[PDB]
This record gives sequence, structure tokens and C-alpha cells, in this order.
Amino acid sequence: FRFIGSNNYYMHYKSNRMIDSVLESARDMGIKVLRIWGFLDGESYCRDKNTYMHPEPGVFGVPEGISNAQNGFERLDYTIAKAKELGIKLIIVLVNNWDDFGGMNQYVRWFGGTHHDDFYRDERIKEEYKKYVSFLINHVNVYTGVPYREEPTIMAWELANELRCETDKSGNTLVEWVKEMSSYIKSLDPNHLVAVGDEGFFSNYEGFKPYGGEAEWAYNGWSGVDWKKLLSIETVDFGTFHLYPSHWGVSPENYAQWGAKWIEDHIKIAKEIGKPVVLEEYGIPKSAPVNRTAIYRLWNDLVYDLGGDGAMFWMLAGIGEGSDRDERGYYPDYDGFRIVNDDSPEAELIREYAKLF
Repeated sequence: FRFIGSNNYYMHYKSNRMIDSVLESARDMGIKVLRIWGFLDGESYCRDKNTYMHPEPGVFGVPEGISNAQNGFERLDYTIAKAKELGIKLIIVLVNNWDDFGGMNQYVRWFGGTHHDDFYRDERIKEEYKKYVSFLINHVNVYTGVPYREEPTIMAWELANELRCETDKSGNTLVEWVKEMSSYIKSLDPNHLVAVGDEGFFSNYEGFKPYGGEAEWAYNGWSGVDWKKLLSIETVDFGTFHLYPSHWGVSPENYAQWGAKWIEDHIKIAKEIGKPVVLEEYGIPKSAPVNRTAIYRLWNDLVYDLGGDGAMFWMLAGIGEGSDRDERGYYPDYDGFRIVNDDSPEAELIREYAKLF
């Protein structure tokens, strides 16, 4: 099951019309897998979307006392049921490294800490993450009647989007946390693949240096991530990496080739270990002084031709509504990465390329 996929982050809080437009766009473009967020942590983040999943510790769904709020589990349930109708598979990510939608820092603030990385160490935070994950995995979808645990539309659970632990550059904190939480999920759900959801960073491996010497921090363990050691965890089923040269200190004239070497290096390590690997986020800003479409083509070709299992662009959007609607009727391109099902060269590439699958 090699595939083309994409990402969309708003499937747990937008309307049926918006959700349907992303999923029908995926199906019409030949996108078989969609990576989505399964989290909305913290009162202020839930208030800002009027949608609740984890507003406080031990509170799941809409808290008592709010009328006119949405329940993010009901939105997620709709997305899963609609994806099942359309034959789309979902990878569902369980927490963010980043503050959007609350993230690890929201957990740390609930429990009185002052450092992001306390999320991996504090046993009270670990308890709350496990409690949320068990709640979500065992949730009965109100549209299908089927618990998420038993739902084949869900392809994989992912521990944490873009996991980093800069305060432990030895790598051991995140190896211990990923062992603990991956084994924990397998004890709740023996049916589903489990992956990490991180960006892929290496930790000073002989023979592995950045193209052109740029973004050395992505190769020298700066983020606390030892990708090869994470991949070797028995309860992690496949490797994940992401690719954003424009965020990482790569020069534009090197975006193509730095991403090519990044992809080649991840495939080579995955093949040694003998586990699948997915390039699960990649993007170039629309305004970068490069040919985005030709570089997407090159990166997809390298994943496929070297034996990777999937390539998933960041990100697919559909029609917009309300304040989230541009002059063309689409959810706006707020980060310069949006692709919609239109006549752009990128959308054309994805539709034609998906026919090779």
C-alpha cells in the first residue's frame, strides 16, 4: 500500500460542507490517505474555534455550562464516517509539539510547569496524555456506531506532531517517551499501526551530513530526536519525516537538492531497519524563488523510485465559509502552502501523478 496523501488540520472543527469539500477533493485528486489532527487542547484554544475536545485535565468533549459549542469528537466522528464512505484512509495525530490547538505547552501549563519538555517527564502530564488517548481510541463514533479502535478507515495513530525535546540532545528522553506511549497505545488497540509523527531529525550519524552544510541542526541531534533509535522501537510500525527547507535555514537555490538528500538518507536508514517510511509533510512556500511544481515532482519521484511508502504534501484545503473564505470561495492560503483542487500546476501534477498508483 504505497500512496499519495495530504494533510488537513481543520477536519475536527469545520462544517460538514467544509469537511465534505476536503474529502471529495481528495477522492477526485486520487489522494488516498489524509493526515489530520485528533486534538484540541485547552480552554482558550477550544473557545477560539467554539469546539471542544480537551479543555481541561479529565474533561473530554464540551464542558458543562456552555451552550452553542461544538464537540470536536462529533466533528471528528463526521470526518471519519465521510472518509469511510469515500474510501479515504486517515492518519490521526494525538497531540501537537507546537502551541496551535494547545499542544504540549497547554499540558505543561495545566500541571504548573514552565518548560515545554516537561510534557515528556512529568508523570502527571504523561497520565493525562494517556487518559486522553484512551478516551479517543475507545470513543464510539456517533455516525458509524463503531469505536475508533475497531475502525479500518483509521490507518494509524501518531503520537505527537513534530515531536521535539531540545532540552535532551542525548536523545534518551524522547526514546523513553516514544517507547512508553507507543506500547501503551498497542495495549489499548492491537488493530492499528502506530507511528511517531516527528520530522525525522538525525543525531550525528557517520556518513550522514546535510546537503551543502545547511541546516546542520537537523542532522546533529539538536532537537533531541534520534530518528534511527526511534525507528528501532518494536511498537513503532513505520518511520515518519517531514520536509520544509524554507523553515530550516536552507537557501532557496538548495531547496530541491537538500530535500532530495533528506529523502534519500531517510529511505536508506529505513531500509537498513526494514520498516516502511512515509514522507508525511513536505512543502515549499508559493512565493519562494523556485519551481515548486518541478521540486514536488522530483521529491515524489525519489520517494517512489527509492521504495518509500508514501508522500504527503502539506496541505489540501477545500471550500471556505465565513471569515475563512477567500475571493475565489476557498479556505484561504494563510501559510503559502495551500493546494486546492483547481487548475494550478501543483494540483495538476498531483491529479496526473496519482494515476501512477
